[PDB]
Amino acid sequence: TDTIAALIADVAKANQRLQDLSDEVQAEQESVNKAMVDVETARDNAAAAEDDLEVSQRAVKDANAAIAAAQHRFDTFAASPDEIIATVTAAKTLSASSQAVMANLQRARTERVNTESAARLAKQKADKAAADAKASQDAAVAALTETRRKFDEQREEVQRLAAERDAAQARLQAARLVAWSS
Amino acid sequence: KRDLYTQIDRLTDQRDALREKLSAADNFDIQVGSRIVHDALVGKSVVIFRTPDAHDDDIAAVSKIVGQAGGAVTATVSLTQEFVEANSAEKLRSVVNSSILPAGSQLSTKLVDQGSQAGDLLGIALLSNADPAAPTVEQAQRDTVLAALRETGFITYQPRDRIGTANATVVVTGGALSTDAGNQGVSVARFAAALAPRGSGTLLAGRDGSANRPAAVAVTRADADMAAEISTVDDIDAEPGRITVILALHDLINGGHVGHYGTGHGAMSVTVS
Repeated sequence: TDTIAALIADVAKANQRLQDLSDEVQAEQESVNKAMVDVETARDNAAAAEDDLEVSQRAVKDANAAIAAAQHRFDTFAASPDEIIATVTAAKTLSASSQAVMANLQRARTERVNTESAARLAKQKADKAAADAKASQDAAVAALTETRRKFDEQREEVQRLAAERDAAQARLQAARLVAWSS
Repeated sequence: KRDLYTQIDRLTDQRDALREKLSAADNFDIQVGSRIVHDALVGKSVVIFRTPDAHDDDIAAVSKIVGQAGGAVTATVSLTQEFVEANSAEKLRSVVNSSILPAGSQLSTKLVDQGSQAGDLLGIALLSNADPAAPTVEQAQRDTVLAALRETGFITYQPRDRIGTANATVVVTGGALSTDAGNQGVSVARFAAALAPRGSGTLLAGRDGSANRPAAVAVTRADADMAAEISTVDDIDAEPGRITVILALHDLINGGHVGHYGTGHGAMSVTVS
């Protein structure tokens, strides 16, 4: 069993495994690079979805303030005998107009709240895609280091076997010369 | 006739005979109630809303008949006096038009009164849209809407935890309103109308006298828009009225047919056909 032809075939089988592990390391390094890019695009989308949410939140803040400012005019307006009959007459004359102004502002406010609601869902989806992109980059990095350690382990086994084949071939050429000289 | 004594006795005997016939008629209806509503709500769920003037015995009768129909009651939400009086309208709308609106859900932008907006948000939280494209609201999302409306004093609810989604809804009121409490009719009629598109049908049920203004049932029947959006019952205080809540809820869930039932003003018939 301990023939040089068998030892050479053993190095050839070990070296084929080493070649396969090298091929897997290169392919998995490409996966880590692809995943690294996907993380950056998903993080950009999540940052852009946060800007859309901040813009919509500010618009809600403005719409709420416009309703408060309309209510403040109506309240300050309401706040002498003939002068109080005149205040009530004026307020009752503009009452339905004040209701229509307020209804318009309330509808505008709900429309901004609906835009923010859609944006909140888009922010949650973008964050979930950014977290899923990181989960893939982490699963690819961990798979690459596992193939890299199997590769390092196989490279040392191939070096050990090739050193044995080289030493046996060196002993064969030396033994052939000692026999040939006699 | 000038025989006043014999008229009183004859009228007392006639009234007493009708009272006996009526007690028997109501006992007949209680005893066959489960036969009438058999399979009317099988696989379906109902969320109950009640106003401060609604009677506990009506809520309990509706909830018992839902069970007889093969259905379930997900919760009984009590609309507080702070909600129905409509004097906290802006506080209400600032709660509804906030981040409590489940992410991605859209509030209706048509009617902006506090009744319509509260029913629209509670319809999102507690009902299942007949449209599969609409969002499925999570348990945590529903609880958020409920706790915000309960901390601000608009609603009270049982059970306090793990409330499920409902197919249809009943809004239960009392009878006649005093003219000074007229705001309660409009706010509850609009509240009930805004729940109609959020699920598979809303029935607004009131006790005798609810078919008269300013009560919610009368406000609904007199408004062409609301009279076309929700069904009504004006005699929930009586057993035929309680059975009709379930029979007309069946019609809404299976076909969407709207009707106005009872013995009062604007009622098209006593019950479904």
